[PDB]
Amino acid sequence: SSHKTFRIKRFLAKKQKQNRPIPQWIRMKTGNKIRYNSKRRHWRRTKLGL
Amino acid sequence: APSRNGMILKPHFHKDWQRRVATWFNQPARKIRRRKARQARARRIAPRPASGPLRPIVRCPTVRYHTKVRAGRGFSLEELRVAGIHKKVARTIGISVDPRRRNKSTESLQANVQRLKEYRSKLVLFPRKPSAPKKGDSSAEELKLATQLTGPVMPIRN
Amino acid sequence: AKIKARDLRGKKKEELLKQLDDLKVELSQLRVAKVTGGAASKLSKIRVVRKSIARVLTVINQTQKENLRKFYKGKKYKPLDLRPKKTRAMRRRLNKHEESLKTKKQQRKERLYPLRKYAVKA
Amino acid sequence: MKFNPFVTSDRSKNRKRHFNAPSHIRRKIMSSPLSKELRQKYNVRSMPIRKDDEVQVVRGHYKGQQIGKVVQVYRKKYVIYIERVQREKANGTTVHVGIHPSKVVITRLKLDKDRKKILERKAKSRQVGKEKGK
Amino acid sequence: KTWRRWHRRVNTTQKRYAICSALAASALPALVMSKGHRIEEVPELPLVVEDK
Amino acid sequence: FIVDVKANKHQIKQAVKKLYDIDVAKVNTLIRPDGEKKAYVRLAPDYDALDVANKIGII
Amino acid sequence: TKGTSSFGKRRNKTHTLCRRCGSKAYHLQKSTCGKCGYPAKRKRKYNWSAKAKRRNTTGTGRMRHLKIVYRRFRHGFREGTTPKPK
Amino acid sequence: GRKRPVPKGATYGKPVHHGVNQLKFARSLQSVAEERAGRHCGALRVLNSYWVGEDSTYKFFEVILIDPFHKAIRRNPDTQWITKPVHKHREMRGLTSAGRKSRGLGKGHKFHHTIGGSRRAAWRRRNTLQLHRYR
RNA sequence: CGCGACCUCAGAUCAGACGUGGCGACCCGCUGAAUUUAAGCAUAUUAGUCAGCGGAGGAGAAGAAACUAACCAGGAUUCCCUCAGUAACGGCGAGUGAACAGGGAAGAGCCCAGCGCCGAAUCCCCGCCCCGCGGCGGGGCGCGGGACAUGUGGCGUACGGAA
RNA sequence: UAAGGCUAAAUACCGGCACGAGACCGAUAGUCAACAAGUACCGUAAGGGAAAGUUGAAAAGAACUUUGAAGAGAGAGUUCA
RNA sequence: ACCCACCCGACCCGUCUUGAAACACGGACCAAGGAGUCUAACACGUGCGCGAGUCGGGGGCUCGCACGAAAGCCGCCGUGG
RNA sequence: UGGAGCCGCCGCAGGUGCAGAUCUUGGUGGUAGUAGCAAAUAUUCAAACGAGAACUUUGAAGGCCGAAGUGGAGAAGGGUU
RNA sequence: CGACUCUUAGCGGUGGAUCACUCGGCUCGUGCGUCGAUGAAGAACGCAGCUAGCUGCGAGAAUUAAUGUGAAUUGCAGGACACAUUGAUCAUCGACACUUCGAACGCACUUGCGGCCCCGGGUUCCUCCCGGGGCUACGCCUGUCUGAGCGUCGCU
Ligand SMILES: [Mg+2]
Ligand SMILES: [Mg+2]
Ligand SMILES: [Mg+2]
Ligand SMILES: [Mg+2]
Ligand SMILES: [Mg+2]
Ligand SMILES: [Mg+2]
Ligand SMILES: [Mg+2]
Ligand SMILES: [Mg+2]
Ligand SMILES: [Mg+2]
Ligand SMILES: [Mg+2]
Ligand SMILES: [Mg+2]
Ligand SMILES: [Mg+2]
Ligand SMILES: [Mg+2]
Ligand SMILES: [Mg+2]
Ligand SMILES: [Mg+2]
Ligand SMILES: [Mg+2]
Ligand SMILES: [Mg+2]
Ligand SMILES: [Mg+2]
Ligand SMILES: [Mg+2]
Ligand SMILES: [Mg+2]
Ligand SMILES: [Mg+2]
Ligand SMILES: [Mg+2]
Ligand SMILES: [Mg+2]
Ligand SMILES: [Mg+2]
Ligand SMILES: [Mg+2]
Ligand SMILES: [Mg+2]
Ligand SMILES: [Mg+2]
Ligand SMILES: [Mg+2]
Ligand SMILES: [Mg+2]
Ligand SMILES: [Mg+2]
Ligand SMILES: [Mg+2]
Ligand SMILES: [Mg+2]
Ligand SMILES: [Mg+2]
Ligand SMILES: [Mg+2]
Ligand SMILES: [Mg+2]
Ligand SMILES: [Mg+2]
Ligand SMILES: [Mg+2]
Ligand SMILES: [Mg+2]
Ligand SMILES: [Mg+2]
Ligand SMILES: [Mg+2]
Ligand SMILES: [Zn+2]
Repeated sequence: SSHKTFRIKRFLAKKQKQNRPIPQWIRMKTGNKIRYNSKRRHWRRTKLGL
Repeated sequence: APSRNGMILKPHFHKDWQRRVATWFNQPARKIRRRKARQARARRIAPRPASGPLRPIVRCPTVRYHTKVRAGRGFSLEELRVAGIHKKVARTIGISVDPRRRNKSTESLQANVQRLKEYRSKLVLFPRKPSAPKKGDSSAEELKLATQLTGPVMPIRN
Repeated sequence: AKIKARDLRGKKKEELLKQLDDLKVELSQLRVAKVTGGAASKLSKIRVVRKSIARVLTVINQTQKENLRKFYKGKKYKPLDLRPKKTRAMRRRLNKHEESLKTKKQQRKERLYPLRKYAVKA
Repeated sequence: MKFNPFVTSDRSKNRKRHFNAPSHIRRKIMSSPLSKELRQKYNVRSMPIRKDDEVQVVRGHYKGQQIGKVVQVYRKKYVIYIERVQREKANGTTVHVGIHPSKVVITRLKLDKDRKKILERKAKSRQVGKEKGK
Repeated sequence: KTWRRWHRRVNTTQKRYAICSALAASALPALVMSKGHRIEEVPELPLVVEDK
Repeated sequence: FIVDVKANKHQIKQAVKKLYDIDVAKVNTLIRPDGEKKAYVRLAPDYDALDVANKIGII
Repeated sequence: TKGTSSFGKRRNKTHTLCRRCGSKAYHLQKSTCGKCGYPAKRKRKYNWSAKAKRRNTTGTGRMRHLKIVYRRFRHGFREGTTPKPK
Repeated sequence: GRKRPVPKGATYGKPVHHGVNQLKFARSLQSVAEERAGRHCGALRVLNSYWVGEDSTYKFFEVILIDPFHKAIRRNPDTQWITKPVHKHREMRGLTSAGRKSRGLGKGHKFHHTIGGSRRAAWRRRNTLQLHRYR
C-alpha cells in the first residue's frame, strides 16, 4: 500500500523469505522425497493471508 | 405392521441407545485386577483373615426369605455388651459392629453372643511388642500359626 | 582451541567476562568475513565460537545462581526464581507437616484403641 | 517364544524401531562377529564394528579371504566401507561400496581402553552363565 | 460395531462330551494316523510313560 | 550496516562508537523488506570512512 | 450489477490479524475476533464444530512448557539436584 | 420466579413449551446468593449461608466464606478439609447445604431418581445397554 | 474543642498470601430444543436428550438413615446379577417404567453447634538463638504486636453424654 | 430423628502420557491425513479442506564418441534386468 | 477358438407398466468402488446336550496369559430365570 | 511377461461376486485439427543482435491518444510486482 | 493391391487397474493419571557455513551444562579433536536459559504514550539528554499505616 503498519510489514517480510526455491544440495541428502518447494506463491495468482 | 400372530411387543430402542451401549471386554481384565488387589490386601493384613472382620448371623426379611439366614452387617451393641467386649475395642480385634441394629427376639441375640464367644476362643491376639504383656497369647499359639484364614471367617451354614 | 566447561568453573568472575568479550569480538569478524566470502575455514569457526560463547555465558549464570541460593538458604522469604517450582497445584498441597496433624481427639483414639495384629483358628 | 509382556514381536513396531534408531543404538545393531581365532582368545562372540578394524567380507560379490581395513561406518545407511571393497563408477572414480557389518568378520580389532573394558565385561558375563549352567 | 456378539457360550456337559470324545479317539490308531500323525513305529497308542 | 531491529539511532551511535573506537556525525536507519534494519552512519569529518572500512575488513 | 461490476468496489477490509489467535478474523469495527473472541477473557470454542475444536486443541502447537512437564513428571518431579558427578 | 429469556414470547416450538411467565428456577435464591458470593471471592471457599430478611423485591443472605490458605485454617486439622482442591467452588457444583436441596437426594422411597450419585447418574445407569460378552 | 475508647466505613505500588485462563473422555450444577414416532396432530414421544452456560478431580458425585420393611425382621454409599419390561404412568394410544427383598464386588466409619464444666486453658503475625531446610517445620527465649468473651481451645454429639 | 459438616474402597474414562494385542483395513481401503496435512487451496468471516506411498541388492543414476541452438536422439557403458 | 462368405433367423438393454423396439425415462467408453447389515425381542422349524428339570450368568478359585483377555473347576450349581 | 510368495482338501468367519442407481473417484474417445483466436481506423522500409525474426531493439516514414489523455502524480488494494 | 473403414492378432504408445509389499490407520486391553501470574494452552517473529518446507530450539536460538554412552556427523564443505582424553556422536535431562503477543498485568494497541526508585555515559545531583536496571492489572483474605462520620459513649 505504501502506508504500512509495522505488524504488516514484518508479516510480508517473512512471506517474502518463504518463497525461495529449494537448495539443490537437499536433493542429494540420504532419505529425500522432496523434488520442488510446492509452497511457492506468485503475487499475480494467490493473494496472501490478507 | 403386524402379520398373523405374535407378541405385540414393545422394544425400548427409541432413545439414542447406541450412544450408551456398555460393552464387557473389560471383564476378564477386571476379574484379574480385583484378584490381584485381593491377594495384595491379604498379604498386607498378614496373619489376619483375608475375609475381613467376623460378622453376625441374621435372618432375612419378608415372608419369602424368612427361613434363610445370612451374614449381617455387624454385631449389635447388646450382643457386644452381653459377650463383654468393649464396642470401641471390638473393631480392633476384627469384629464387625453396626450400632443401628435393634434386637427384637432373644433367640437371635443369644446366638450372636455365642458367635462372639466362640470367636474369642479361637482368636490369636498377638502382643503389641515382641515382649509379651497380658491378653496376648503364648508364643506356641503364634509360631504354630501366624496363618491366614481362607474364606469367610466362621461361615454361616443354614 | 577448545573452550570447555571443565576449566571455566573455577575461574574468577572478571576473567570469565574478558573471555566472553574476546569471543564476541571473534564472532564479529567471522560474521564480517561471511559477507565478504572469507573462506570455509573461517565459516566453521562461527558455529564453534557461538557455542563456546554459550558455554561461557552458561557457566556465569550457573555461578551467579548457585551463589544466590547459598545466600537465601536459611531465609524464609526468598525470590520466586529460587523457590522450588514443581507444578501449580503441587505448590498448594498441604505443607508435609500440616497434613499429618492429628486432632487431640484423634490422637487419644489411636492411644486407647490401636488396631491389633490378630489371627484366627487356634 | 517371548514371554516378557513389554516386548513387541510386531513387524511394524520392530521395523519402525529399527529404521528410526538413534546413533548409539545403531552402534549395537551394526555389530559383527570375531574370527574363530579371536573367539577363542577373548571369550566373545562378536563386537560393535568401528572406524579402523581389520575385516573380511564373508558373503556377496566381494566375499573373499583378503583382510581389508575398515574405512568408515555410515550408521545412517546401516553400512561400513572397507579398504579395497570398491567399484569404478562411469567416469573412472572409485566409490566405496557398502557392506553390511554382519556379513563381515573382524580378524583384527582396534583396541582402545574402552574397547578393552567392553571385552572384559562380555567375557565375564559369558563365564558367569557357564558357571550357572554347570 | 464392537458389540457384535463375539463370544459364544456352550453348555458345560456338551463341552465335557467333546473332551471325552477327543480322548476316546486319541486311542484308535486309525483316527490318529488319519489326523496325520506319523505314529507308525510307536509302541502302544494310549502312550503312557514313567514319571521321571 | 545491518542492525538489530529493536535498536534506536541513539543505541547504534553508541555501539558504533564503542566497537570501532570511532565517532559519529549521524545515524540514519530504515527497515529492509526482508526484516533487517539497515543503518547508514555518517562519520564525523575528522574520520575517513574508507580507512575504518579497511580496518573492519570490508572494501 | 449485483455481480461482477460490484466485485469492483471491494476496496476495503473488515477483518485483520487477531493478536491472540493469529487468524485474519479480528473485525475492526466490532473490535472483536470471531475465532477466539479476542477481547473476551476466555477462548471461543463451540461444541458443534468438532473439526474446528481439533484445529487448535493443545497437542496442535509447540507445547513448549507442557512437553517438558510430561518428562519432568515421568522421572518424578525432582528439583534442585544433579546426578552423581565424575 | 424466572421468566423465560426469549425475545417477545416466541418460544417457537410445540405449545407444551410456550410458557414464559409462571415458571420457576431449579436452584433456590439462597443458592444463587452463595453462588454469587463464590463468584466474587474466587480465593474464598463458600462454606454455608443463612437468611437475614426479605422485602417484596429482594432477599438477603449471609454467606460464610473461608480462606483455604490462611495458616490458622490450614493448621487447624478440623477445617483443613476445605483446603483440599476437591472443595474448590462447592456452591458452583451444588454442594453447600442450600444447593444440595435442589439435587433431590435423600434416603428412602421419596427419591429413587438420584439412586446412584445424582439425578443424572441414575438416568445414565438406567439407560445403558449393558451388553455382556456371552449374553 | 480538644483528647481518648469503640462501631461502621474508606485509601495505600503498605507486609505476606491466594483467585483469574486452559483442557474437557470420564464427573458435579444449571439450561434445554426440534427433526422424529404416533402411519394426520395439539397432550404424549423424541428427552431432562443435542446445542448453550457454569465448576472439578484422578476420579467426581454419593455416603454413615428424619432408611427399608410389616419379617422369626433387615441396617451408610457406590457397582454388578436379579427383581422386571414388572408395580405404575399414558389422546390407558404410540409408547414409557422404577423400588424393596435375594445373591455378589467392596467394606470404614466420624466430627461440630448446642447443653455444660474448665483463670481463653486457644490462634495468628513479629523478633533473637540451636537444629532442620528443593513439600517453611521443630525446640527454646522475649512485658514484642494482634485475633478472641458478639466465644477460641480440651472434654463431649444421640451407638447416649457428663459429673 | 430432618432444617450443620468430613470420609478411603469396589465404579466411570472416544481427552493426555506410556505400553501391549488383533480371525480389522492394506493407499478410491484404513483416520481428513502411510507423504513438508488440518498442508496447499477457497471463503470478508464463522468455516470448508484435498490430491499425493513403491528405480535398484547397491546409485553402479548412463564416462566417452557423434547429430542438433536446444529439447531430443544414435552408438558406448552400469545392472541378473 | 481368429478371419471371411453365404442361406435362414434376428428391433436395445435396464425399468415402471394391462401394454415398450418405442416419438416412455437411465445409459458416450473403460477401470476400481457400490446396496438386505449388525444388536435387541419374539415366533415357528431344524441339530445337539441334559431331562421334571434345566441353565449360566454375575461372582469366585486355578498364572507372569507366549498361545489366554482362552481353558478348567465351584455345598457359589443355584440367589435367580 | 513378471520377479516373491502361493494354493488343494476338512471345518469356521465375513465389509464375498455388478451393466445400469441424471450412482462415486480416476482415466479415454467420437464430436475436431471443428467452433474459434473479428469491439475501440495502421502499418511500412532498412539495419543490429541473433541457430532462428511478421512480433525484440535502433533509425527512417506513415498513424492514433489529442491535456474530461493511451500524458504526468497519489489514495485504497496489491506485496517485491 | 490402391485411400478409407471394419475385424483379429504382433509390437509400440496412452493410462495407472491388478498383484506383491507397509516406519499408517481402525478396534480391544493394561498402567499411570501430570497444565497455569514462578506467566498455561495457543499465536507471532526469529535462529543452520550453504536450509525454502516439515521438524528442533529462543538473541546462550538445528541448542548450553550435567550424567550415561564410547567414535563419529555425513548432501558438500570445513573443521576439530590426540577417541591412553569429561571424550566425537547419540540418548537421558536434575543445572542453566527461555524474543514478542496471549488469563496477560503501568496505560494503550499505533507497536504509541507514560510515571516512580537506583546505576553507567551525561552531570560532577544541574536538571536536562542518552543507555541500563527494578517497580507501576483487577479482585480478594490476614495483618499494617493514614484516615472519615450531627454512628455510640467517656474524660475534659
Ligand atoms: Mg488479482
Ligand atoms: Mg467380601
Ligand atoms: Mg473437639
Ligand atoms: Mg409435545
Ligand atoms: Mg425442603
Ligand atoms: Mg478454570
Ligand atoms: Mg407424525
Ligand atoms: Mg408418516
Ligand atoms: Mg404433518
Ligand atoms: Mg420425558
Ligand atoms: Mg452437552
Ligand atoms: Mg468426593
Ligand atoms: Mg444425614
Ligand atoms: Mg438399600
Ligand atoms: Mg421374566
Ligand atoms: Mg421418560
Ligand atoms: Mg463450646
Ligand atoms: Mg460430601
Ligand atoms: Mg495414494
Ligand atoms: Mg493410490
Ligand atoms: Mg485414504
Ligand atoms: Mg495400487
Ligand atoms: Mg507405481
Ligand atoms: Mg502401484
Ligand atoms: Mg525384470
Ligand atoms: Mg408407480
Ligand atoms: Mg399407463
Ligand atoms: Mg424394454
Ligand atoms: Mg410411437
Ligand atoms: Mg420417471
Ligand atoms: Mg441420456
Ligand atoms: Mg467391483
Ligand atoms: Mg426350537
Ligand atoms: Mg523384491
Ligand atoms: Mg473384513
Ligand atoms: Mg462398472
Ligand atoms: Mg477455422
Ligand atoms: Mg510513473
Ligand atoms: Mg492393433
Ligand atoms: Mg493413484
Ligand atoms: Zn482471535
